[PDB]
Amino acid sequence: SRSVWKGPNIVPLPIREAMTKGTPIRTNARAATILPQFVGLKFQIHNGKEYVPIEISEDMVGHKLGEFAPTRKRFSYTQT
Amino acid sequence: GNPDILKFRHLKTLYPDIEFVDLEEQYRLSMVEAKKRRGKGAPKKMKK
Amino acid sequence: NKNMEIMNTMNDKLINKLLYKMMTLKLNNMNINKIIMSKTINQHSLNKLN
Amino acid sequence: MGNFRFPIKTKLPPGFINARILRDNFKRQQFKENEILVKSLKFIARNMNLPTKLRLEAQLKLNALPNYMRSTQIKNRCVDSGHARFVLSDFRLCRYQFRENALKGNLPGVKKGIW
Amino acid sequence: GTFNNKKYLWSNINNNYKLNYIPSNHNLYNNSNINKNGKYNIKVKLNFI
RNA sequence: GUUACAGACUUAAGCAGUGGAGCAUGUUAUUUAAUUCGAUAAUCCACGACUAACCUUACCAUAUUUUGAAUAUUAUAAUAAUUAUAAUUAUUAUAUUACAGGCGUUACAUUGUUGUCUUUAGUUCGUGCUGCAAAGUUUUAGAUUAAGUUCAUAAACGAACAAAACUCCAUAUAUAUAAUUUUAAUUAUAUAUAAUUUUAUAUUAUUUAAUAUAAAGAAAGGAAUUAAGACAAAUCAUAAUGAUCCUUAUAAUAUGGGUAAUAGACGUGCUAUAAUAAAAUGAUAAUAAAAUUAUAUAAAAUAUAUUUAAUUAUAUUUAAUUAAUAAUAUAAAACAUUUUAAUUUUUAAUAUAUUUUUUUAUUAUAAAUAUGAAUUAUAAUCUGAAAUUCGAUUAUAUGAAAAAAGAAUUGCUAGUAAUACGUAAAUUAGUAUGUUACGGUGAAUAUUCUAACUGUUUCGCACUAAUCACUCAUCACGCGUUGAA
Ligand SMILES: [Mg+2]
Ligand SMILES: [Mg+2]
Ligand SMILES: [Mg+2]
Ligand SMILES: [Mg+2]
Ligand SMILES: [Mg+2]
Ligand SMILES: [Mg+2]
Ligand SMILES: [Mg+2]
Ligand SMILES: [Mg+2]
Ligand SMILES: [Mg+2]
Ligand SMILES: [Mg+2]
Ligand SMILES: [Mg+2]
Ligand SMILES: [Mg+2]
Ligand SMILES: [Mg+2]
Ligand SMILES: [Mg+2]
Ligand SMILES: [Mg+2]
Ligand SMILES: [Mg+2]
Ligand SMILES: [Mg+2]
Ligand SMILES: [Mg+2]
Ligand SMILES: [Mg+2]
Ligand SMILES: [Mg+2]
Ligand SMILES: [Mg+2]
Ligand SMILES: [Mg+2]
Ligand SMILES: [Mg+2]
Ligand SMILES: [Mg+2]
Ligand SMILES: [Mg+2]
Ligand SMILES: [Mg+2]
Ligand SMILES: [Mg+2]
Ligand SMILES: [Mg+2]
Ligand SMILES: [Mg+2]
Ligand SMILES: [Mg+2]
Ligand SMILES: [Mg+2]
Ligand SMILES: [Mg+2]
Repeated sequence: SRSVWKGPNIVPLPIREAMTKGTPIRTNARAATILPQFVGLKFQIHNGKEYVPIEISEDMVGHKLGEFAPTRKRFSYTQT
Repeated sequence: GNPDILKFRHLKTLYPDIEFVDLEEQYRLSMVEAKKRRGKGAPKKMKK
Repeated sequence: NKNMEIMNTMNDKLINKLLYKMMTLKLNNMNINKIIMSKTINQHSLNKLN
Repeated sequence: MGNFRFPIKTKLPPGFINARILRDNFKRQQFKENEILVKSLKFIARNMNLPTKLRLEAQLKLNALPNYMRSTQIKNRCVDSGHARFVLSDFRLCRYQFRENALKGNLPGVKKGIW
Repeated sequence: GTFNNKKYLWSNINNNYKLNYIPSNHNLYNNSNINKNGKYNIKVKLNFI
């Protein structure tokens, strides 16, 4: 849910256990909005191929998790 | 569609007297038999 | 209602196949008399199908 | 499991069966089954007046609903073939397949567009 | 024989087209049985004056 | 890599474009875990695909299914319907093999279908006749037509698939029907009739045929149809089938990612580069058509953006109608007033006056804008369960390039092109710069020279799976034979 009313996007996670004991949260959500309730929790967000380790700072609070796991590789040209 | 529609199976149920022939099925069976004969039959399925 | 009409024409098409299947008989695995049939024509009056 | 592809035992549609068709049909059936419930959950979620905790719970429930409850997941296949491109709704058929049927006279009132 | 109709050529009766592409008098059809070698079919087309 | 003519959007005029700019979209290449697969000269490149968020999808990562979607065979058991506590059947369950399944590979195995030659005029068959015959004539002297199309002449006379015609749209007229509140009778729709127009006077060439004139008529288009053969043209990804390969995997399900990656390149489009052209406004609402609305169309009106209100965009809530009745929807260009930088080709202070929405005088007013809308920042809204990769709006800012475009190149002869003229639907939950359709306003030009490409034709032909034809010699590899010595 983008629109301010109805928001924000929420997904079920193993949050409380992570908060108690530093066990990273392997998310395959990528469309869950980051919340104030998880800043300083270690997330392992899916990238299509491999799960990506991220520590959620206070600057990330508005954004989605998938925004920090870049799916495509950085393009180059083989100059032949 | 309507999943309960008459099939060839039923055309034996409704009219046992008439020995019907499903042609496509028969053809398939003949093909299978031919495959078996010439060593191109399906391999036996694993169970485990 | 065009949905209903579509459903009816589907049914008709399915019945045609069934009829085709029926048309071929067997006689104790001796003779297989294949009765040829035309494509069916389905007449949908308000009262009755024919 | 082994005995069926999907959780619920649904019937096969008559005539042309295909894997994709099978998948779609089942999905449609599940949508039909759980249509009212989904609507109710949506209503509970998108409510300014109701308690917020309840709306959150409803939203969570909606999120947790499976692939086969989703209306958006349904895709209109061809019924004669199993194609899913240029599928005309007025005769649930693919473009080429529709044309083939039309020229034969299978369609109830369709004919060549001469002007 | 022939596939033109001469009843329409010199009289008040006009030809009409079935599904706007088959002259009424014509009737075309095919049926495709599978062989040992593969698929084949058999077009038939009659005229009927 | 030949001869001769004839043809048309072929060329020539003409009108508008492409090629430069930015964006869109397809393709290429390269990248990538995957960028699914095909189309790739004319006859690919908004093509298959009339909408890639998930799905669709076929691709990839990680998980997990193994008789699975079917049909049949063989057994145990359970429930329900029917009969008069038993039985008959139908199903389900657990298994049991044959298998099922495969968008895996080959349209150089096929089907069907399609593209191009092609609305081009060719393609053949009888009986007769000619030639020992394969064959030829018919199927063409010469002309003509859009045309194996009629003339004519001819050992021919007929006949077929093509051409034409019947067909559809549109037109004119007549009849019927519609209690002229479903009204638009200025209509709609069934049935006819109508033209491939007719007649006559003359002027050129030989009874006719082109020009002109006249009188009679509403009489003038578009669509579908694209033969035989060929291109081993396209499709095994609409679908089906042959052969072949996979069967705990090349079959099946879920979660995410990808198909949207970006050096250069190539098509198609869209928007532009301002005054024979852009913007504000226009409620006794200037003027259309065609089509959609029970997987809906959404009117009026309230609220917010926004001090009036209108406009535009959302929200609120559903009036009406599943439709000649209501809604989508007051069509838009047009036409009219106003404004418009480049432009000291204007403004504003004074006077000035029979140009007063204005004039004159004297003072001051000193290469991208008040063009364009790419790119980006923030805030909202919409659809959906979900908008990060990856959707659509609105607002406040941001305001690149671009100064009518090199060689070259595309479409179009009339209701056509053109149009800063708008309208609709198909595909959607949601998004069209695409597609398919509708009307509105409406032109300019014109045939003689040459390239090509279709017809038919001249001459040639050692080709006949027919020029991707056939074919010549050395050199290289083996096995003979016969010379020289
Ligand atoms: Mg869908
Ligand atoms: Mg030109
Ligand atoms: Mg360029
Ligand atoms: Mg350009
Ligand atoms: Mg591709
Ligand atoms: Mg190919
Ligand atoms: Mg195109
Ligand atoms: Mg998926
Ligand atoms: Mg696969
Ligand atoms: Mg098989
Ligand atoms: Mg073919
Ligand atoms: Mg000839
Ligand atoms: Mg001949
Ligand atoms: Mg009236
Ligand atoms: Mg014709
Ligand atoms: Mg042909
Ligand atoms: Mg081929
Ligand atoms: Mg080929
Ligand atoms: Mg095959
Ligand atoms: Mg393939
Ligand atoms: Mg298939
Ligand atoms: Mg698999
Ligand atoms: Mg693409
Ligand atoms: Mg301008
Ligand atoms: Mg108006
Ligand atoms: Mg309104
Ligand atoms: Mg109305
Ligand atoms: Mg501007
Ligand atoms: Mg510049
Ligand atoms: Mg503009
Ligand atoms: Mg127009
Ligand atoms: Mg010719």
